Amino acid sequence: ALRNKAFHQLRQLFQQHTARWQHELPDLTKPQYAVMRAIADKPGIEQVALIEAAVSTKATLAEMLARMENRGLVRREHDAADKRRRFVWLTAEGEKVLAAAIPIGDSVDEEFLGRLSAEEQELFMQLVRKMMN
Amino acid sequence: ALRNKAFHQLRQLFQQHTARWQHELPDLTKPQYAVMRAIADKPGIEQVALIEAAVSTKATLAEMLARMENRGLVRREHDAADKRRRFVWLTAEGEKVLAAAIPIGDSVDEEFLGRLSAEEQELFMQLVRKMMN
Repeated sequence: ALRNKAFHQLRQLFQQHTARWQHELPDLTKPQYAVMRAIADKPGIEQVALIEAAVSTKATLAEMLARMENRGLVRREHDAADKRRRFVWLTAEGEKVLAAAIPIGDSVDEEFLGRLSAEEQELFMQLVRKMMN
Repeated sequence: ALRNKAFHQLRQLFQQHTARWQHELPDLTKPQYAVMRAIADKPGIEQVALIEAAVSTKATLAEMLARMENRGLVRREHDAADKRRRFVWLTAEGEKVLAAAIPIGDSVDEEFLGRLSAEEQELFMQLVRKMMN
């Protein structure tokens, strides 16, 4: 049975959280939200540096930022030397969207993390880290 | 930092496993592979019943099975009463593709699960289950 595979059950949890995220924030996906968190944490960050926050490829991040910039969420400036390298900022409207979404995303995470104690949450984090490093 | 969010790090692990899965099996995604496992486990299963294995909506499963059936992987039969309700079987070619992919997917899972002991793997499974039930 697929219920006995750890990574199948992982996709069940990931899609349950994504479905709840899409219901509460239909206009801000998790990769879009995480990218905005990184821009607000480091204004003027290099566009390529947002790959880690996006957990995506260069093309997916380029398409994501182009749509975000078209929706008035982010603004970008090019390098005078290499006009392909870009620096990303949050627009004033983008900071309002991000500020309103942070408690919504936290409560969506709390719907699942709340079923775990503090020790179980930190232990879930350590298990996921060991599987990647 | 996003590295301190449990569900962001969960997406990092899920995309790392997906990227490795796409490199080893570029023509069989995880939702396609899991659906084929369910069909081989229950030949003639109802199409709607494959939603749990697909971890998707009805439209995503309908599009997935239509592409799979077009590629000669599955075959379908309709209900004489309600021709929209369908039963799914694996074609002879589909069983060859599934048999060859099972050890490939297992080794992809082992690339990450191998970093954990047996107790840590079962404990990762229990933590994910408690977050959903």
